[PDB]
Amino acid sequence: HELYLDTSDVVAVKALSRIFPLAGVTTNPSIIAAGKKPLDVVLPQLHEAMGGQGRLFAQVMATTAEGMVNDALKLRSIIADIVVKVPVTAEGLAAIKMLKAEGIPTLGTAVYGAAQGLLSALAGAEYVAPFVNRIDAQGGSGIQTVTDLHQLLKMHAPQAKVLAASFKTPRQALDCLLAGCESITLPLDVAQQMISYPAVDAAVAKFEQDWQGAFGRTSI
Amino acid sequence: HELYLDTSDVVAVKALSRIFPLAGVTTNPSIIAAGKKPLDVVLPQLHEAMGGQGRLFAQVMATTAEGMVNDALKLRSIIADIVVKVPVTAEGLAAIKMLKAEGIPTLGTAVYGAAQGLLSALAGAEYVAPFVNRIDAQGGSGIQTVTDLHQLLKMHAPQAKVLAASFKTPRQALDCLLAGCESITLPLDVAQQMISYPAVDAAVAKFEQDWQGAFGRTSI
Amino acid sequence: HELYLDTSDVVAVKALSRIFPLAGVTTNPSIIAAGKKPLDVVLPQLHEAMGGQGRLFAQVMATTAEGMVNDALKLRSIIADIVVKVPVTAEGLAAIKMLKAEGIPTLGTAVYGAAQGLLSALAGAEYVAPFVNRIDAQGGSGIQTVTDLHQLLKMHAPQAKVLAASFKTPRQALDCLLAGCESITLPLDVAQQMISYPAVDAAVAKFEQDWQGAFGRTSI
Amino acid sequence: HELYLDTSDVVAVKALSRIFPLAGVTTNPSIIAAGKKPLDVVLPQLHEAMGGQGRLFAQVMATTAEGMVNDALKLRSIIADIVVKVPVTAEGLAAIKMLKAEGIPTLGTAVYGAAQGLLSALAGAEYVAPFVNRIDAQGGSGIQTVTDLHQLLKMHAPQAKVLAASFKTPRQALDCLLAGCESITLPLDVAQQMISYPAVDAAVAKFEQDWQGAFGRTSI
Amino acid sequence: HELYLDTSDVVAVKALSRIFPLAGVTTNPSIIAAGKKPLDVVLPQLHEAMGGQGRLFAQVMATTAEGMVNDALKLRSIIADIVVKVPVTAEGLAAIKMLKAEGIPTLGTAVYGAAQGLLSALAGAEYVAPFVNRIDAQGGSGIQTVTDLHQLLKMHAPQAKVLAASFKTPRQALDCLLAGCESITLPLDVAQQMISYPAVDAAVAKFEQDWQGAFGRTSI
Amino acid sequence: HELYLDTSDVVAVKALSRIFPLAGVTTNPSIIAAGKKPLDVVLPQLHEAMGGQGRLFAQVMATTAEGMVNDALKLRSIIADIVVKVPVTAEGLAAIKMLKAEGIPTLGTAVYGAAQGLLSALAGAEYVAPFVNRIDAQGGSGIQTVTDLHQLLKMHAPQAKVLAASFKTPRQALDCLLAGCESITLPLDVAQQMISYPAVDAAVAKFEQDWQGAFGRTSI
Amino acid sequence: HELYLDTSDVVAVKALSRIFPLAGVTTNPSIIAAGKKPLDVVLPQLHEAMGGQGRLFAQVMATTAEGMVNDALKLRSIIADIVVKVPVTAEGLAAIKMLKAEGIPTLGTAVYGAAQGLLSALAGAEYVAPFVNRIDAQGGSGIQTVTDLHQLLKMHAPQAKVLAASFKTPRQALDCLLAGCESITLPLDVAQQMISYPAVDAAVAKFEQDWQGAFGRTSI
Amino acid sequence: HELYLDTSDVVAVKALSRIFPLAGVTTNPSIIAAGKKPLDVVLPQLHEAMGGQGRLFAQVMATTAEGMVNDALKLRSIIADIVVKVPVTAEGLAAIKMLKAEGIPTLGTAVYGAAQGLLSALAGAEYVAPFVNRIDAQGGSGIQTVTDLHQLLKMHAPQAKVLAASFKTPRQALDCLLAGCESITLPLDVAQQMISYPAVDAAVAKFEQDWQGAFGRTSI
Amino acid sequence: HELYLDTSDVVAVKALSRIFPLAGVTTNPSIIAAGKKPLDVVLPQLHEAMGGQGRLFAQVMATTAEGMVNDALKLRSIIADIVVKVPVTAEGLAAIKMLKAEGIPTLGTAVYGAAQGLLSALAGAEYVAPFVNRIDAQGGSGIQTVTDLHQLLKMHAPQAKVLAASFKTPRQALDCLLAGCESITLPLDVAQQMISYPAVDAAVAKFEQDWQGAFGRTSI
Repeated sequence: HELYLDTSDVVAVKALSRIFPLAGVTTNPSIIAAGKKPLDVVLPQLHEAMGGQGRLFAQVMATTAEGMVNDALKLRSIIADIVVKVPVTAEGLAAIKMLKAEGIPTLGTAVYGAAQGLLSALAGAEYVAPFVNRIDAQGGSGIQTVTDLHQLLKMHAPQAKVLAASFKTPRQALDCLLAGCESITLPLDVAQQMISYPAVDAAVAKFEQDWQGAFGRTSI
Repeated sequence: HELYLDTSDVVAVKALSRIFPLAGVTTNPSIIAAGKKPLDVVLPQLHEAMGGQGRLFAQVMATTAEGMVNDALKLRSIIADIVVKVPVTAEGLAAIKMLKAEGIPTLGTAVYGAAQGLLSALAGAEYVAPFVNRIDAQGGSGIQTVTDLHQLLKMHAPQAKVLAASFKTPRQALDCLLAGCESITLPLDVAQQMISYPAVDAAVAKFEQDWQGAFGRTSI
Repeated sequence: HELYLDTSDVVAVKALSRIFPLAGVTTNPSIIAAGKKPLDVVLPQLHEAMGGQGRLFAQVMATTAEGMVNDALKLRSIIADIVVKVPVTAEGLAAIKMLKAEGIPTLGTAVYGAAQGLLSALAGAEYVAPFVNRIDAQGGSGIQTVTDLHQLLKMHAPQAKVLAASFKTPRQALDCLLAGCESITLPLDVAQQMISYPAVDAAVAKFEQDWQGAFGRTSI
Repeated sequence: HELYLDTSDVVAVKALSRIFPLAGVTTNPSIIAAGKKPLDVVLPQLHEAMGGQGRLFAQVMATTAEGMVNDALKLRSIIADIVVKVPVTAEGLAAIKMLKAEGIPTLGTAVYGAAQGLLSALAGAEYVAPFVNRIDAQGGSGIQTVTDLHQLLKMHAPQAKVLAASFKTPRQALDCLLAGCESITLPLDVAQQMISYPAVDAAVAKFEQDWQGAFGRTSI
Repeated sequence: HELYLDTSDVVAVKALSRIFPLAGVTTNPSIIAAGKKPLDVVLPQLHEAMGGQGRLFAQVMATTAEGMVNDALKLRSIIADIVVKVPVTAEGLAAIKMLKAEGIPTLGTAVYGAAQGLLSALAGAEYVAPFVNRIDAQGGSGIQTVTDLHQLLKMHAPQAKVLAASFKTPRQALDCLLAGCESITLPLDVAQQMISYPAVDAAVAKFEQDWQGAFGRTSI
Repeated sequence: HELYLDTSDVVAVKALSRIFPLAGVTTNPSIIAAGKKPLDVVLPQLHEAMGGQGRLFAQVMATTAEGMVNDALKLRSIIADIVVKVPVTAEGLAAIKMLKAEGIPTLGTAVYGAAQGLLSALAGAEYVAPFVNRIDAQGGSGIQTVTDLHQLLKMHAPQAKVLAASFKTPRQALDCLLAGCESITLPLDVAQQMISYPAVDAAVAKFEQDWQGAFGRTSI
Repeated sequence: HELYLDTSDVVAVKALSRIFPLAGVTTNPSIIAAGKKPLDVVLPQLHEAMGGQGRLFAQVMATTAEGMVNDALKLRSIIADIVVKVPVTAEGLAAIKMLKAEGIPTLGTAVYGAAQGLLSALAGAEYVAPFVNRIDAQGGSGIQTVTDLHQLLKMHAPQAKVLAASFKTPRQALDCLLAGCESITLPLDVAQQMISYPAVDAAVAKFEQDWQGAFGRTSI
Repeated sequence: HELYLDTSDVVAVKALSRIFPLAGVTTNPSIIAAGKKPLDVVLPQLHEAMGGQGRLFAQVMATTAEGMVNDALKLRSIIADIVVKVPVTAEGLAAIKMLKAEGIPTLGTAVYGAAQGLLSALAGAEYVAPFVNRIDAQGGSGIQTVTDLHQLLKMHAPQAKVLAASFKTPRQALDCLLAGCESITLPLDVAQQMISYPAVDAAVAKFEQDWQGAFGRTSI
Repeated sequence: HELYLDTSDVVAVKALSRIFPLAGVTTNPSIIAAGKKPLDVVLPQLHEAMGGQGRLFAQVMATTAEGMVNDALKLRSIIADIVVKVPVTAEGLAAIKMLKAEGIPTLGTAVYGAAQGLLSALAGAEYVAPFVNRIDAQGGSGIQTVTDLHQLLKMHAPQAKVLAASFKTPRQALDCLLAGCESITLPLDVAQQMISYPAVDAAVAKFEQDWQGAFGRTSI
């Protein structure tokens, strides 16, 4: 299972990569925009922040298949083995097929339906990223979509993996993991919430109080 | 999984084969009637429009076993590796057995019931095509029939695949895929709907706007 | 239970209203556009065509809540007891509240999610119309949306009825009815398929043949 | 719950009405044909065979709404309180609405799907008769159709009752009763199997033996 | 809920009526035979053993409907308010109808199937008695039969009660009660198991030991 | 719903009756033994500790029905409206029937089975106390037993209430309430656990800091 | 999956063996009796009607295990590789063991319960034949019995196959196939029903019409 | 799957081992005591009765681990390969661990709970015997216990088999077999009921009568 | 499956290692504090207490990753093969990654949630210990958290095992085992309840009573 962070915040990635068992960081155009740094500056920083271990993902911007292949080659010239994120549209699907023939690994992104995502993997995509919370927020069911998509990949494009994305609460992430997703990517707020619990803090305090009361110190 | 288009529209096959990961094209007598081009013109054109790769399917017209065998041989003379569709009637099953002995691959078509379809597989058919929407329209459950047929094939004639057909809405297609169908064929309108979503377009546009507002353009 | 037809086809309505037990006819801007006749012509024609009894529905076009109220009055001056369809947007909801205050019955239309539909009913709408097939086509579940919405109205706004719309197959209509919808509107093709079955025609033929064989005729 | 026999066999009805708690007898054109007696001979005989209590059902033959209404008037001239069975086709539904207005009670017959049956009740029919074994035999699920239909009537047309018909086995009738059918009609063979079981016979014989062993006789 | 003992053991009934909240006693030809006293001796003895309160049941022996009516009268002349058990056969159903007309309450017995039981209720029986263990022993499901029967009575003959019988283990009785049976009749051994439990005895023992330990005494 | 504490600890009753909305206090022979005070001391103390309102329960010790009735009379002379707990054994049932005849309200205790519990209710008991944790601890399902018993009472002895008891953890109590128990009794440790949560304490703390940071104090 | 016909109709077997993918034919004493020809005549004829291929099955008549072993030898002397059918009684099970030791394949028949059926498999039987419609007719559940038996064989005697028998409707056969039966035998009417559907004939007719309208003939 | 008889009746084991496919015989102290013959007489007789094949089981009587090991040695000296039944108590578990080390195969008996059963397997037992009817009779669920226990063995101690025991009805045995029990032991009465059915007898009779009417006799 | 005791009580461990099939002993700060002996004393005592076999666990006390690695080394200097328990907090996850790098096996403890526990396993932990009763006490579901966690490990970090902990009743332990936990640790009170049952004692006592009555003694 591959655990990613969904960020362009370099300091934070360095800090958190000491703590989480990270496979990498994922970026998209809004996340890069919010971080304000260009791709040829931020992607090398992110790579270094994880100590050179850790895969990166980044997204094409062009609107035609040909244009998307060009963006892919420019991303690959910034990070040699980066996975290229292609939105699963008509032109996107065509681009994924072309990038497949070129041997450039892809992720099919902006997935709002299971069938849509299955198509991206049949076209060659190695990862498929449904936008869980966008589906949830727009009256759907992000979790049914992810559940359906994972089943479809496993039955019909078994080499492709679900990389679940777009999260406002850890419950969503938990539900995706229970559906069997082989990869996930968390924004910083959800990831910090996932390792910080008042009940856990109280259990540790209690262990410390009982040790203190019996041996007169909180150390071993 | 083998994704097929259910059509005799050559130009549209050419444009879409660049986008979808097609395994080929299916035709039936109605679909051929609609294109108004005879078999010996349209099938070669369809073969070409997908670069000579991918299977074609086409259906017999005769009513007797022997007549259907003769139709199969006529079809094979036009496209040497074509898969021959045979309606699953009494004479149809007889024909399917005959063609199996001749080494000619068949598909049991016009399947309105799960047992009916299984009989076509036990007789030698390599594909079985239930008419999902016809079953739905006529007061049954297309999806239950498909669910059942896939199970019956996997348990009892495991060399045969379901080729789900007859569709008015992508949901029907999704549900067939969720039920494990190893192949499927889509009319052009349903396929186009399966890759075009307002929510996805709106997501892409948001990615563009954010990139614009940060960097001043929408490329790279 | 109130059964409607979703159409601007006047000849078809008159003919079908002697067959189906209609509560009325629903229209929307696309349906009106396709019939080509303006509102002040078709709406009276449709009212007469169905017997001068039963409800009509028609839709505002304006973008602001104040504009939508104006449209409601324009609709009422053509058909005095007409139900005004209002898309369930922000401005739409403000318009529903104003129209509830004016004593003018509304329907909340262009509903793609269950909570959204519930808001229209809480604002004052008497009917709420989910676009079943649109939701199906766009990768969601129209039936789950309808199921949820009906539950929500019964629990939380029990005076409001679901009016299920947007159908490509009778199965979708069946499932809406099984989920409890107290009204529904069918396009003509789905409606005709709902009363025409090969298996039924064959039953009736057999009854006629058997009667023929025993009494030398086909009449009573 | 109304229990009917589906027969034109007068001798049998008279024998079996002594045993079964019958509400009446249903007929159809095939059942009447098989008995070879015309309607004006057999309906009064059937009415008498069950002691002049309990309802009779018989079916129109005509093809137009107007003809079906005349047929209904003829049947009523023979049996003044008879329920008129109308096939649920387009012209049939038109006939049912007309007979509603004439105050003549109807049953919607030849139902092969749930939506179909419900339309008949919304048109005015008091009973709706799905053909269970016909649905079963033709690849559907007779029980699901009946289960669905009964729900639809309870929710949407609560004045109407399902009258389940067409049985080859008691299990079918059982499942119809469990789905909640407020009436049912049984052919003679299935009805007889419903009251004769080897296990029961063996229990009754055992009682007699034990009795005899203790008291020297099998009476009292 | 009416709780009965299934026995002719007069001494045991006197002892147990003091302990169980009994509605009465059920008998059948095998149980009467096992007790060896004739009906005109045991029945009044059983009646007295319960303080002259509580319903009795006893079974007819004759094989014709007319004969069973006479048995019913003989039993009523021994115990005036006795409920008459009639095996649910063709002649039994006949008898049940005639006894309904006489105003003599009946129970349909030797029920091995749900539909069979419903018929007895539709004919007039106030109680219906499935032979649970008999059904279980002969490769069916006695609890399924009971569950189905109760549902069938509640829907279709709501004045009739299930009186579940034939038990080899308290688990069968529990399941019958959970299924809703409004009455039940236990053999002595199963009834005694229902109120004697090692875990209960150890809980009572424990209470006593704690009381001893604190107060030097086991009385209050 | 009636919530009780299961204890003879007057200090704790006084403290917790201020906090919980108690209907009263339950005692059993082990609970009394552990408090070491005789019944004529502790029962009036407990009564006073809850404000002189709410119900008390105490348990008999005799092993015969007559002895148990005597124990009941003594208890009532100590506390005039006390509910008398009778272990549900053979003699216990007899005693419950007797106490019903005296107009003294009883509770059936030491219930390790659903059917045993039901018998106590049929005999006259107003409360039935299954030993949830004893059943759990001894390899059954206390929750299944409670679930079953509540349903049996509601179907068959609707005047009686389950009073769930014997808990080591709040989850057990929670599940009893979810099963519909109309009353329950908590030992002290579980009751305290049910109102003290680290996560709640953290939320209140956070509310205080936010208030502080904005208004320079933690008071209102 | 082995599909068989349940018949002694030589002519029909010859006709139907051209259509169905048969593994052979089954017979039983009633089927042989109905066709009137003795075993030494009909069995070789049935063998010939299938062109020397496909298994045959026939049944012993003897009361005793030794007698059944003899009958098994007279049968093998008529058809060398015939599978011998043995009713699953006490003596039948004794015989199944003997024939297992002698290397003569058997089928346990007249199975009305799953336990019973399993026993026959453990004793040696390669096939087990539940009588599906007999169980349905007599108030049980033929399908549950079959579902249980298949699971029992796959868990506890994995070399033995269910061969489902006794059908009055295709639905029953279907449900046996869905439960996983590795063999099935159908009476002629059910098998004919399984390949003739009005909806299928109507789909074929429409293919012909569309083809006619476009190309001016119905032939390819 | 290993089928055992639960008995010390030597004559009965001889007759029934001809009929059932027995893997052996189980005994316990109550069963041995009822037969009134000491271990060293009856064990060799049961061995001889099944014909020298067949595993025997017998139970230790001592209260301490050490004594139970001596009892094991004495049993093994009567029957060299006997499997030794040890009650799953504290001292029993200790004995099971000792006997594992000695290479003496054990069965953990008197199991009334799943966890208990598992512990015995983890300690070394090859079989675990839940007391199904005892659990049922004492207000639990024997089948649930067995279902759970089997799952626990297959997950956590896959060498160990469940040997289900204590039956009053065949349904209990059927349900243990459906839950996957790899062995089972039946008392004589329940075993005999499992091969004798009125419905089966009546099927055999009908086959005989049909054969008679066609060929003048009942023999082949 | 690995069964542990959760205790620092050396004498009890010596006595219980003879009964239970223990894989070892788990400690934590509160458990060590309760026993009042320092780590360097009690841990060698516990290791001896189980005859020098079997694994041990103990917990770090430091608040920082660096400190936790140091404690780990102290712990390892006392017992060489000890498994180090680290609480799953931010610093704890960091510590676990470092410890995986040192080749020191770890367990993630104070797990109050499924996703939290999966992170520890992904960081390198070999065991993950949910606090079942703490989650249950604090208003969640301890069983659901374990069920989820085990699924997560089995799908996403399959080298890691659940070691369930924190029990107040045997039911909780049973359910964790049914969810498939590959290891468990029981406090002394719960473990003793798991091997002591009144029902079992009563069944053994009945065995001795029957044995005595037939052979004049309670020994073999």
